[PDB]
Amino acid sequence: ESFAQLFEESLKEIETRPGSIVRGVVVAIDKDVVLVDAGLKSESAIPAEQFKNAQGELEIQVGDEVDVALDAVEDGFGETLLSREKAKRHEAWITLEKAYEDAETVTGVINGKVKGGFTVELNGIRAFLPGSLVDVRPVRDTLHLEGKELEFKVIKLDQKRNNVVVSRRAVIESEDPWVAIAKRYPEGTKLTGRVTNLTDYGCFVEIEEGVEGLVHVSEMDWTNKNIHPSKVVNVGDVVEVMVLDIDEERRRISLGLKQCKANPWQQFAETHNKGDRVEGKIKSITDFGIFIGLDGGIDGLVHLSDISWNVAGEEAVREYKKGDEIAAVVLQVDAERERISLGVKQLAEDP
Amino acid sequence: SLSTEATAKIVSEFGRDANDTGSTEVQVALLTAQINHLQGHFAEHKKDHHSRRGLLRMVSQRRKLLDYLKRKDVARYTQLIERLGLRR
Amino acid sequence: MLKAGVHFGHQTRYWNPKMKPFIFGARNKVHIINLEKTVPMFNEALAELNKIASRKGKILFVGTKRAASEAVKDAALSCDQFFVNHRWLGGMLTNWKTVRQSIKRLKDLETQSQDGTFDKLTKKEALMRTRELEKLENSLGGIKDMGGLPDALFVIDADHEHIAIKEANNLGIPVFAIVDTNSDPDGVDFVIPGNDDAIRAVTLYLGAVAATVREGRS
RNA sequence: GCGUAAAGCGCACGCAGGCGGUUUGUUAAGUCAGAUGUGAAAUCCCCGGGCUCAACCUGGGAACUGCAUCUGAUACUGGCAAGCUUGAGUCUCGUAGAGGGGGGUAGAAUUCCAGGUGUAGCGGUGAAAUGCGUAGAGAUCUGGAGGAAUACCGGUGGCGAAGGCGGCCCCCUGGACGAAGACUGACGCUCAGGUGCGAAAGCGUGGGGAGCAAACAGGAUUAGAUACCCUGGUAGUCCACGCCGUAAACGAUGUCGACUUGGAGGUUGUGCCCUUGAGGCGUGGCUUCCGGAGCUAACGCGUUAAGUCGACCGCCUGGGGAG
RNA sequence: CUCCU
Repeated sequence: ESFAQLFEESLKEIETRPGSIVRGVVVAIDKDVVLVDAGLKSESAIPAEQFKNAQGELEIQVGDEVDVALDAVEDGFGETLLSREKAKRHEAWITLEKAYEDAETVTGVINGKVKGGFTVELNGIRAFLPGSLVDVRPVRDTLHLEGKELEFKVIKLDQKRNNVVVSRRAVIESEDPWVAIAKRYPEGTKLTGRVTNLTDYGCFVEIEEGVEGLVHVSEMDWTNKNIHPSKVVNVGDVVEVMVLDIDEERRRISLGLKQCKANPWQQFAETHNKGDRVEGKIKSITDFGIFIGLDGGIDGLVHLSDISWNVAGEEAVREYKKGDEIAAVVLQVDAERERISLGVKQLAEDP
Repeated sequence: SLSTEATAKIVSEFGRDANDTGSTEVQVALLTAQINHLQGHFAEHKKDHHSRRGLLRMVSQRRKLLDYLKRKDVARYTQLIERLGLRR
Repeated sequence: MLKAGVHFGHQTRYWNPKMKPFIFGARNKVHIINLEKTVPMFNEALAELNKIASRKGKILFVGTKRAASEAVKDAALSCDQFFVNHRWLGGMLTNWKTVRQSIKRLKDLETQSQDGTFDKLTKKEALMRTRELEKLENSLGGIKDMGGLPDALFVIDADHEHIAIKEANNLGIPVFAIVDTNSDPDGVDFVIPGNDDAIRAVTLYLGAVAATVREGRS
């Protein structure tokens, strides 16, 4: 009657829009899809990756209750935005309590600064803070035992864009984005940003209080063109990214992501690039002037036809080595620019 | 363009009061004061066709109001065209 | 009453304007189906189901929806009724004259492959004739034991299986569907304004229909 | 019948003409009803009769769709009188806008001229040549002159009846829109003839002439090339005053008014509330797209209709000859 | 060439 009308305003009263009221009971689990029912229209297609805690395995069976989020309705069929963000609000509440407490005490362990402030991780999540926040004074946790246990004492938070730098060790001690866009600027300030949508040319990681970043396709990895960003990173995930460029007009901060496994390649050039170190490597495709061993984490094109034996020109590597086989090959040159290591195979015992 | 003191002067001069602003003698008097004002603007400038179309518009508006007033009350029609000064 | 499943209302803005009798625009720009009018229509549907199933008639259950897939098989094999849940073939009812011998291929092929030449020719031939059986099995499995034209069609989404409705309106089958807010209640005889995309709802509506069928068979 | 088949004036104003919101009273002109006179006879039609039947002749009627007069009816239309406010119009506040006319000014660039540095090419093409350059070109710098158009903003954005209107500032000036009231009281819509405005080209008079560019010259291309391409280059493009009065003047859709499911946007006002946050709910105007019924020969149109209707106007009647 | 939902 008005039973139903009253019933409706009752059910309005006993739900809210965000991920606040822990209501969805997990009513089917299957890898790789969780699904709940928080009194909304449909049932969420939950990833498994919003629900495994800190070492990789699941924590919640049938009947268990986490709130999710809302304010977005119907993309065709379905209901939600993920409950993991839910969690962010809880983290915010604890941070507020510390600010509110006047302080927040947990554990903060910060080994190093991607962009000038040690990284602090609380429970599952890891956050990035400005450089001062990690240490109370000039103590520096580089001399501390690695990934040490303290808490976090807050140094600085940016209040809009979420960057929090927190205080390790020293227990005793106790319009809007675009005018002053010089904070994360200077050349390479690393950031932790969640990606939003990957537009087949891009990835759109954008976190720092109402901005837009791209990390488009050219860097992303250490392969250029065949990459397809959906395969290589994620959807909705907080990553390694830094600015590389901010354009004042046109409002296009052009971030990057290759500032990572670039270092691995450098190590390969070095690590085994000290002089003439020997390597056990597997060939992948012999292209009539070489053999292309490509073991050791993405180091590209290698041994030329000129060595291969103690005969120069007549050899044709398909006749002499193999397809897909691990061999003797030592380094002989790493060229830092133009990304050419040039291994060899004549360094053996025939003469 | 026919400032507010001029319009209040003509409303109070031809109407009943400062509220009877939409009667026929008042509307004819405001259109006539406007036309006789714009004759100085079309004395020079000679080529403002987009404004002269507004002039011809309020000329025909004045003529249809005078045709209504001549049809209803010939007494105030003669008092208005003789008080105001028109008819070729 | 939102009894046990949550069947309150739907999508946002692309409502079919023929369903102006069932709307309440909520604060989140989402429609609320009039739940105090849903229940008389649902009872007017079940009062027909007891009649035509106590006729000893055949109900055909239709819903794919990627989520109401198993609720139709589970909630329809509990009765003595028949279902189509994976893929709706174009012309299973009005071209049933040629769907018939495809059913003969299914029954006449699992007859050969439960005991007969399911190993006697080639491992590749088992990989062909078996794959044929798993292709026809979740395409004709629920309609396999029917052997006739159905007397009713219970559609769970008019907007998703609108060609099954027009299909069984070329011929004289009384269809009835639970419609969404964006669905079209034109071919549907006994319209049920409610939730098409909730697993709770396709448990509730289809479960009460399942009670009216087997409880209705006297 | 008139978006594309033939057919909506290029767009307006506007006299005669046509049409007209709503209430009351009067009139009875239109309108309706009856009656009388008349509407010749023959002919058509009906029911009969006579020629042996029929054709034919003929009795009686009906009809002669009308006109005039008298008597009434007064719902509608019209005439007259008195109103009413919804249609229309006026006033008080603002609001946005490449709306128009006149005047002034700014920066970049192109061209030329004078000077400096400097020397062997420049320019152009699909390739080339004609052309310019050792008389110092092209480039680079400084200065000056003159003309024209206003990058970015620039927005299936804005304004205008249409044509159309883009730097910035001033002066004179038209229209639209909305909120709250007041005022007049049908003053309205359309409009043959008429009058006005009307891109570009062109014509006349007088200026001005950077860049571009018909004609024209030359080089190519080609079988030919009165062309496309290149190098030059005069009318014209610009201004002031007159004329011309046409355009694929196009939404190929006359104007005005009413009604009839939705969605996504743009732009421009405004009201309320927690402006407490770029917030939420409504409300007017103009406009873009997609689609519903309905319509259409289909394509498509689809609340800004090509849907349902009403008022007035223009136009079409096979193709060519022929606008 | 790379600024979307």
